[PDB]
Amino acid sequence: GPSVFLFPPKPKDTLMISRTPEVTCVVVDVSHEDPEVKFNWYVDGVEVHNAKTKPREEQYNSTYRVVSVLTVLHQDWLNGKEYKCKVSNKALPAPIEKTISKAKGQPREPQVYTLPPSREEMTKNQVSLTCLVKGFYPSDIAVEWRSNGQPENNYKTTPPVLDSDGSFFLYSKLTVDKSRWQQGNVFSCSVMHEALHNHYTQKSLSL
Amino acid sequence: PSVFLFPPKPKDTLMISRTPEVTCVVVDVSHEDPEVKFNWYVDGVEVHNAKTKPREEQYNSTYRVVSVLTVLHQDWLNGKEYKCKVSNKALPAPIEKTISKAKGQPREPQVYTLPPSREEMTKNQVSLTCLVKGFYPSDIAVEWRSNGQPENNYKTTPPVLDSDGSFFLYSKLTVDKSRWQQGNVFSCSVMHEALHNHYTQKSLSL
Amino acid sequence: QVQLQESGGGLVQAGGSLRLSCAASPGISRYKTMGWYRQAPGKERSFVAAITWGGLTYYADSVKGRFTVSRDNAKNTVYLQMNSLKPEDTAVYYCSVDGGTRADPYHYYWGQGTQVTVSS
Amino acid sequence: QVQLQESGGGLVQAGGSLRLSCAASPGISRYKTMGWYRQAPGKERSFVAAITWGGLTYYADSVKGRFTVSRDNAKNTVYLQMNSLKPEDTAVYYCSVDGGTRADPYHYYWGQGTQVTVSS
Ligand SMILES: *[C@@H]1O[C@H](CO)[C@@H](O[C@@H]2O[C@H](CO)[C@@H](O[C@@H]3O[C@H](CO[C@H]4O[C@H](CO)[C@@H](O)[C@H](O)[C@@H]4O[C@@H]4O[C@H](CO)[C@@H](O)[C@H](O)[C@H]4NC(C)=O)[C@@H](O)[C@H](O[C@H]4O[C@H](CO)[C@@H](O)[C@H](O)[C@@H]4O[C@@H]4O[C@H](CO)[C@@H](O)[C@H](O)[C@H]4NC(C)=O)[C@@H]3O)[C@H](O)[C@H]2NC(C)=O)[C@H](O)[C@H]1NC(C)=O
Ligand SMILES: *[C@@H]1O[C@H](CO)[C@@H](O[C@@H]2O[C@H](CO)[C@@H](O[C@@H]3O[C@H](CO[C@H]4O[C@H](CO)[C@@H](O)[C@H](O)[C@@H]4O[C@@H]4O[C@H](CO)[C@@H](O)[C@H](O)[C@H]4NC(C)=O)[C@@H](O)[C@H](O[C@H]4O[C@H](CO)[C@@H](O)[C@H](O)[C@@H]4O[C@@H]4O[C@H](CO)[C@@H](O)[C@H](O)[C@H]4NC(C)=O)[C@@H]3O)[C@H](O)[C@H]2NC(C)=O)[C@H](O)[C@H]1NC(C)=O
Repeated sequence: GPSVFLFPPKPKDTLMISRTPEVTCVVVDVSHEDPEVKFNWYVDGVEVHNAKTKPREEQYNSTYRVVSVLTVLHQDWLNGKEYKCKVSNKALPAPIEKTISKAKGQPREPQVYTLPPSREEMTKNQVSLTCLVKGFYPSDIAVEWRSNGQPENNYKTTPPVLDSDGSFFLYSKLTVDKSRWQQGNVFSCSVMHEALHNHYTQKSLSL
Repeated sequence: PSVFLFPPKPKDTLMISRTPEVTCVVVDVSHEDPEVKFNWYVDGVEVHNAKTKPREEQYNSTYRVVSVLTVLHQDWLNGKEYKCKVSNKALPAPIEKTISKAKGQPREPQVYTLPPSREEMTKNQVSLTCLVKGFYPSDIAVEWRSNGQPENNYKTTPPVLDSDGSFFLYSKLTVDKSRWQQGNVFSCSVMHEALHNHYTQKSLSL
Repeated sequence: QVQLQESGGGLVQAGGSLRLSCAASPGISRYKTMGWYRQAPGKERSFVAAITWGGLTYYADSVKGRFTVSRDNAKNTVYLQMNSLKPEDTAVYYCSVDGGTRADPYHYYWGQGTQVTVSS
Repeated sequence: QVQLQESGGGLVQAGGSLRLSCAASPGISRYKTMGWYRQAPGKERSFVAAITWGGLTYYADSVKGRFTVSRDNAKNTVYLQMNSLKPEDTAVYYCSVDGGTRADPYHYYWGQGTQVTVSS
């Protein structure tokens, strides 16, 4: 039987006013004898109609996959607003309804610390610049690296992990060429999360 | 029915004092066909040493059966490659799953310890950081040690894929700032197959 | 269509007993978990009990030891036996056909609800 | 009580052509995707082509441009047209009924296999 999955917006989309948060309803395992499927949407049990359904898209396994995208008037998701996707199909006895909302509970602010490379690491041609982001909730976050204001490309970030206190932390490692680090270049870790003032913060880091 | 094959735990394959297991989980076994049968292959030679637990009903009223096979520890380290075959009368042909250690030149970890940033001591608890980077394959184990007794209150990120094809992770130890200030020596200990004696420690104190 | 028609509600004083039962339309409950949920005014609907097709039972801590869920698989009806009823147990009780996990369930169908109120 | 019977293999010299065909039992292929796989002596089975019931085709890069998979849904038969054959194309060729993902397929039925040899 056909199955339904409901996906949240991306953290960045809800944090920037310059970006469109979307909620996505995916129907897989749609069969060939009855291609047609509903989409009906509810933000808090009141029916909306702003949703965009794409045409059904055949798959390797010879089942269909249908996607419906609802764009959220950004402040709603960010407010704990609750979103419901409901799908029925001639191959379904009764419709399937799935619900999604922002993680429920008290937002806790992240804490941003930058760490110089270890004194050993300078025997290497590239040193690691570290940003520790800890104490935050919910897990949704965005972290980027910047130098002189302009972006920085050569960084990687861990997935959010659960600390024993019930909150999350991650680390961000930016790899720079040791010369760039030693010449007194100032590097900057930038983190976005809803519990921050202005939804935003930096911490700087230099020799 | 769906089938999932899980590797042994890194620790267990790294220390001789521990036994590595390979685990085959079958979910969505229905009540019309409670029967599930398992075939195991160590590099295409069928084995029969495996332990099947009796099936155990789940909250959703499907069954879940798990079969556990034990590895001649060096075998997982020697890249022996494992195949689970699941037969069930609701499936026309079996489901077969395979798993092994990542192949390619093993690269040694590089272990750096980092003091907490000072903006952090406004807290009663400060974080001590261990960067393990440059390692390959991803199977690894990290612990925190002080005075020989372990440290319980640490967390470690999953290994992340770096651009050069090697892995890194971080390990965070939380101690009471009083502990950090008294000159207590804290120890980051990592095990990984490219290390000498499969082992190295890296210590750090104010 | 599928129905889940419940019965046996009413009023009892504290420490009494009552047997809720909930009949399923044919087929719909077969091989699936049947659960009980109850809702007090000013609170959410909340979990009470559930029994798998194979007879495994799960209880909310609030009610362990005092309620007993059971099932007649052949007639498509599930039962909740309430003992040591305390004033906190006042609510509408809805029966369900359930999937997913115990910590994170999925609710296929709901019955239309019975009131059970225990006066002090 | 044969399912998936392939036919039309044989021997061909380099640059020649051959049309493999595979007839399915009634029912087993309907609404399901059919694939071709080949196994050379000294190597394991590997993917060649597949066509979904709605007519979407997939190829390994080894044979893209050179092989053409096609399907007569009403006859329950799938065809593989091999053109400009080169000596690697020698192998046992199997047709399948497939599910799952391209990267991780699941094989409902297998044909019994036909040998295809491409001379110098
Ligand atoms: C009825 O109720 C059942 C139980 O209540 C429920 O069973 C659940 O079924 C789902 C699948 O439907 C299954 O999900 C899989 O879980 C994999 C990880 O399971 C781990 O970790 C989870 C927590 O994340 C635990 O819940 C599990 O118990 C299991 O724990 C591990 O157990 C072993 C054995 O003891 C230990 O050694 C481990 O240490 C321990 N670790 C942890 C962390 O718990 C998950 O990885 C699977 O994902 C893969 O498939 C997905 C698609 O379904 C992909 O999105 C995803 O990327 C993965 O793809 C895989 O990637 C691998 C690496 O690249 C490849 O090698 C694989 O080939 C590839 N698989 C593919 C492509 O298919 C997967 O989501 C649950 O684990 C299972 N729960 C339990 C308890 O068994 C039934 O679904 C319910 N059914 C119904 C109808 O209601
Ligand atoms: C035919 O071929 C089809 C196409 O390949 C195939 O469709 C696939 O079907 C499987 C299961 O039937 C489905 O698996 C689910 O995947 C969930 C995550 O999907 C993401 O990410 C994967 C990669 O991991 C991608 O492959 C998916 O496309 C999807 O991508 C996302 O898409 C959205 C919208 O486009 C994007 O915005 C996202 O960014 C993007 N993410 C990416 C790319 O990473 C996975 O989470 C599901 O697991 C959950 O349910 C399981 C039970 O079914 C549990 O075991 C498991 O623990 C998870 O539980 C959920 O946990 C939540 C908490 O976080 C709870 O809130 C939920 O209630 C709980 N759900 C439960 C319990 O049901 C699940 O594994 C594939 O995604 C899907 N692929 C595609 C491309 O559609 C068909 O299966 C094939 N059919 C046949 C017959 O062969």
